[PDB]
Amino acid sequence: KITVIGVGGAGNNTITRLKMEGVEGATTVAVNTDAQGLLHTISDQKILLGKQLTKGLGAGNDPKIGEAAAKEAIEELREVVKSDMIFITCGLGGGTGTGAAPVIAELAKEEKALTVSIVTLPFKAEGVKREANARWGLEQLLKVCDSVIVIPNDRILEIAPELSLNEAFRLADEILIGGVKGITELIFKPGLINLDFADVKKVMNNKGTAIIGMAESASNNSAVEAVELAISNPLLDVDVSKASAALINLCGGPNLTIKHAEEAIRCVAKKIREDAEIIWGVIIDQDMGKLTRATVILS
Amino acid sequence: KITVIGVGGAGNNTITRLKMEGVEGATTVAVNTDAQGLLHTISDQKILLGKQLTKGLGAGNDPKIGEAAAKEAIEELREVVKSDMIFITCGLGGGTGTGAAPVIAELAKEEKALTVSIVTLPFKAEGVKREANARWGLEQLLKVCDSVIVIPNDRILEIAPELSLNEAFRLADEILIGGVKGITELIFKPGLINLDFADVKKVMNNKGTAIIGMAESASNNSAVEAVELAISNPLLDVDVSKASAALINLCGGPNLTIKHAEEAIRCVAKKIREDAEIIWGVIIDQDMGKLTRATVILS
Amino acid sequence: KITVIGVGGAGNNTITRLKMEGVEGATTVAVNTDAQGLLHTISDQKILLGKQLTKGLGAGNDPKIGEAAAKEAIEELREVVKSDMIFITCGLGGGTGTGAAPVIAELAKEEKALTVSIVTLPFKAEGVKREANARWGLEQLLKVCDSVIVIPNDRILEIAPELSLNEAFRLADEILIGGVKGITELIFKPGLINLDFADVKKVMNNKGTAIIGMAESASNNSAVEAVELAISNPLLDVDVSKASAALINLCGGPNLTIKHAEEAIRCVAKKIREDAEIIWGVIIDQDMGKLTRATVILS
Amino acid sequence: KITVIGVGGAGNNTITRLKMEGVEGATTVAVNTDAQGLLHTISDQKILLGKQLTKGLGAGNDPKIGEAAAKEAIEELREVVKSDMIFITCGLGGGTGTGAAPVIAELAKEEKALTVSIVTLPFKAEGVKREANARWGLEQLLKVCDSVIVIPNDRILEIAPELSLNEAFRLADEILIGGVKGITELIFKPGLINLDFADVKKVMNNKGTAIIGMAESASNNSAVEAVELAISNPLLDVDVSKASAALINLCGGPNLTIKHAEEAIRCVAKKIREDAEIIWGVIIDQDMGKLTRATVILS
Ligand SMILES: Nc1nc2c(ncn2[C@@H]2O[C@H](COP(=O)(O)CP(=O)(O)OP(=O)(O)O)[C@@H](O)[C@H]2O)c(=O)[nH]1
Ligand SMILES: Nc1nc2c(ncn2[C@@H]2O[C@H](COP(=O)(O)CP(=O)(O)OP(=O)(O)O)[C@@H](O)[C@H]2O)c(=O)[nH]1
Ligand SMILES: Nc1nc2c(ncn2[C@@H]2O[C@H](COP(=O)(O)CP(=O)(O)OP(=O)(O)O)[C@@H](O)[C@H]2O)c(=O)[nH]1
Ligand SMILES: Nc1nc2c(ncn2[C@@H]2O[C@H](COP(=O)(O)CP(=O)(O)OP(=O)(O)O)[C@@H](O)[C@H]2O)c(=O)[nH]1
Repeated sequence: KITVIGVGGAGNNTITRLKMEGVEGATTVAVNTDAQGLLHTISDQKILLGKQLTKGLGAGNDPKIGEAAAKEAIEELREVVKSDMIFITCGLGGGTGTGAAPVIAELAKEEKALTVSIVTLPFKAEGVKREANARWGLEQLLKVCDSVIVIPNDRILEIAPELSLNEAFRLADEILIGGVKGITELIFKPGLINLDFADVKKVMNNKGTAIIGMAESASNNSAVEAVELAISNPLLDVDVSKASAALINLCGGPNLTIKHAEEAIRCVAKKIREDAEIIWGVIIDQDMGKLTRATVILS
Repeated sequence: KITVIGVGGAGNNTITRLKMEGVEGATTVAVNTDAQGLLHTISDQKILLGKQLTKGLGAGNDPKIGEAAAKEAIEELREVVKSDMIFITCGLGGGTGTGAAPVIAELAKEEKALTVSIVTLPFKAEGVKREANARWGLEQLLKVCDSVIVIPNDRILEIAPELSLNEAFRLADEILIGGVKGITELIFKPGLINLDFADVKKVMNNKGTAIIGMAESASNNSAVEAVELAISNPLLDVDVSKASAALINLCGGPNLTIKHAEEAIRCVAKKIREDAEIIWGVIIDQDMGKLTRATVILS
Repeated sequence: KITVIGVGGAGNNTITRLKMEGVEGATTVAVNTDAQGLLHTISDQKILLGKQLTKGLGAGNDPKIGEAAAKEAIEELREVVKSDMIFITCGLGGGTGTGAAPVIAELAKEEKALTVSIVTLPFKAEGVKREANARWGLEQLLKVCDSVIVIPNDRILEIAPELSLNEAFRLADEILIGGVKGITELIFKPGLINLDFADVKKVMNNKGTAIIGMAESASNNSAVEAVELAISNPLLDVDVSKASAALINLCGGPNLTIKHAEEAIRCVAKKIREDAEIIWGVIIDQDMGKLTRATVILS
Repeated sequence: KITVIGVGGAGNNTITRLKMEGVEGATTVAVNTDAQGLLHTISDQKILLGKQLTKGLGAGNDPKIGEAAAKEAIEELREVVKSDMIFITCGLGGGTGTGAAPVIAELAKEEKALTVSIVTLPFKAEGVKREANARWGLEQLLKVCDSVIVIPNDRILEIAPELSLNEAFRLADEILIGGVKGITELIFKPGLINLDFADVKKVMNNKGTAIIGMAESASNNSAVEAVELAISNPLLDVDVSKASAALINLCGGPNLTIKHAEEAIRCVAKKIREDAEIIWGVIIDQDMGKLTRATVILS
């Protein structure tokens, strides 16, 4: 199954937006000490954290207090990580986000499940105190989870600097929703060279930083342009030379030709390490025109 | 009897293509760990592999996992390879394709059967991961079997760089359907130089690689042109200088002349080793007239 | 008695053609391990050679397999070989050909019977395997059998590229049918110089090859022209400057004169080795008008 | 008595010709190894040769086999040679002709009977075997027989090469007809000189080659012309200057004059050896008129 959980106030916003837009095959869960935030957020399972220590009045800038509030409701928390694929979303540098995420990642690992972590670095102007905590959380998180995706918040101010705040954070959510709606297709309707969950587990096992996302294109070179757009999202870290895995899930129509598929494979292969491990596969449907989607994963 | 067994996703695709086209005298069997592929494939015997290890997910990029999975259900596959002629079709460089090829080819050999392997090399621009294990599978398969046919996908891009997705793989499948039609044609319709399965098991139990496939012609030199077309199929490998077999099966109408038949034999006789062995045969019927087919097998 | 047996596919074809045309005073036997050929052949006494070792599929390019199969079923085969005149016809190169002709010839020889063998050589452009195998078979047959008749198959190519294989192998059948109808004539309708089987046993026992055959003529020099046509028959390029036998059997009508008969004898007596043993004979009837048949058993 | 026995195919043909023509006072016997010829020969006593050595098929161009076969049935053979005058007809150079003929000759000689043998040399263009066999047979026969007659077949070519074989051989039969008719006309009916069997025994006792024949004439010199025709028959041409016998007896009519008889006597003695006895004679009957026959048994 697919379970996406949000730890901290930042994670609750991502869970809220993801649930508002709606996804298929994924279950939304929110974990946060402050009961005030959980009241306004919308999801299915709202597992309140350690009220016996926090009572629901926030954590503050102390990851130790977040960890102490965590690792107390583990008996209740263990039931939610009993799935196949999990997406832990947490804004680092805060309170419960930097403390509950490590213990939840370890708990999900002990349940033998694939983990993907979505973190967001704080604004540079927030302060050295606010950024050191986020760096500490990020460095220790990659030792537990096998895939970490980092979205620097200040990057939003360099790509989309004129929006009504919420939609500025919508770009950060775009990566997560795209990855979830792409993976839920990779574990769905097959065809030709269709992949399954085993390939996903192989491509996302003990690697580190990862890049995921999808795009669309309806030009003459539909597959190539869609892949190029998906692999180069503006708000992601531009570092793909040191990559040792890949996954391509072209979902074009009958108009797609073998030359275009081979060109897409060449374009993904030429931008990463020569000794890469490409696990591709094409799903084909006789309902759409030249438009071709492209789900891409790197690590 | 004639059995065609597919291994891996490529094997399932080839078996589906053969079943849709319709083959006389052949029985289709598909074996692959991924239960999704077997669910969405078309075949008579759908023998699932060792789900006790990797139920319904797939071997990924791990030939050893497929090797272990096949050995789990080795008893179930022993009762299906107990035939006369077997065609193991599997796309090398993958998962179960590279792992269920060795143990099933050996299993078929222990039943005293004539083995023909149809494999497809992966794309050159697809990473060294897909290429090294494909080479390993080819090297181990030529050891366990006596006839191996290789059709690299790159050649397809140099033959049909256009048309829909399935047409390229159908062109890859053309040689196998042509060969299975030729083999099932020798058993029926005895001719003047009538051949039988004993002659077939003279050129397929020796040497390594081989080239098979039929063709058609309707000009004045019908037999000669048909033989020249069948001997030089585009996507097949071009190596006829080092050949030590021939199974020419000129099957034309009464309009065929002795000069044309002798010329057709001499055409293949002059393009192979001087010390080669020819086991030719001819079938004559009054229903095709000028049109003459030509089934050719090398080694 | 007159018995003609055929070993191999070529032997079966010759037996079928001879039965189709019809022969009086002769019996037809077919021996070939390939039960597929026997199922569609036309004859009277069919013996399936090698019922155990071959199983009825075929022999392939293995004369040793044919030899073993012949040795397997000697008991049921010796019964039919007990006669006076036997015609063993075969196509060299095959498993049931060169590997099964010497054994049956030896069985006939150790039965006190006159043995005549007719072999068909393979096409020159069929590799060194067929040529060497045919040479070995001919060498091992001429030692045992007393009179062989060799018609290379390329003679049909370089003489009559007229019709299909079904109507050009009939041109190679002319030798055997002409010999049989013309040997069965000696045992009927005694003439003025009446001959019988005791003379045949003398003329067809020297050694080596023979050019037996018959022809007809209707011109003023009926006997001479018919004899010249019969002795220099096509497909027989073997030089006849050396010979030690003759069975001229002029069977003309009352119009024949002493001068014409003497010229018919002399034309043969001048075209062969100077010292020779002519066993000529003449049959005269008031029904053929001017036509004169020219049966000759020159060896 | 007069018995004519034929050995060999030529002997059987001559016996059939003589029986068809009809001769009074003579008995026809045919002896031949092959029963096929005897089944069609028109004769009274058909005594088969040595079936025990060889069945009734043929001799096989071998004098030894025929001679050995004759010795097998000597007991039955002797039953017929117990007569006064015997005519052994045999075609030399063949099988039983060079076989039973010497043994029947010696049997007749032992039985104290007058022996005359008629042989026919084979055609010159029939190889060295036939001529050598004929020479050996003639040399052997002249030893054990008191008189032989040789009429080579090649001589008929220079006399009447425009007649059918069945009728032109009757031209060679005229010698035996004249011999068997002149002898009968001596023993039967009286004459003025009245020669009997004593003179015949005198003129045919251990001499060798001889010329025997009769002729008719009706000119003014009937007796002179009739004698000259019978003394110079076109078939047998030998130097008569060395002859040592004569049986010139005539059968003229009343018109015959003493001068004509003296001239008929003198003409023979003019062209032969001046020595040796001329046992002449005359028969007179009042029916012939000017027509006068002439029989000569010159030796
Ligand atoms: N990209 C985004 N970052 C966010 C968002 N909301 C908060 N954040 C970031 O996350 C960080 C704050 O983390 P939290 O809200 O989990 C802090 P804490 O657990 O102490 O929250 P309370 O207990 O509710 O006070 C900080 O760097 C923010 O800039 C959002 O909607 N998008
Ligand atoms: N010529 C073709 N090659 C194919 C086709 N499908 C797959 N392949 C090739 O075969 C290889 C993939 O092999 P498989 O599908 O057996 C890999 P695996 O066993 O891991 O499949 P899953 O367990 O379903 O993931 C790869 O090189 C493909 O390019 C096809 O239809 N035609
Ligand atoms: N002149 C002819 N040659 C023939 C004919 N059929 C076969 N052949 C020749 O004979 C040879 C083939 O021999 P066979 O048919 O006996 C082969 P084999 O004994 O292996 O029979 P199978 O087991 O049925 O294959 C080859 O040289 C042919 O060219 C025919 O009808 N005519
Ligand atoms: N003048 C004739 N010569 C004849 C005649 N028939 C045969 N011959 C000659 O006699 C010779 C043949 O002798 P035979 O017929 O006795 C030979 P053989 O005893 O072997 O006869 P078969 O046993 O019947 O084969 C040969 O030279 C012939 O030319 C005939 O009708 N007339």
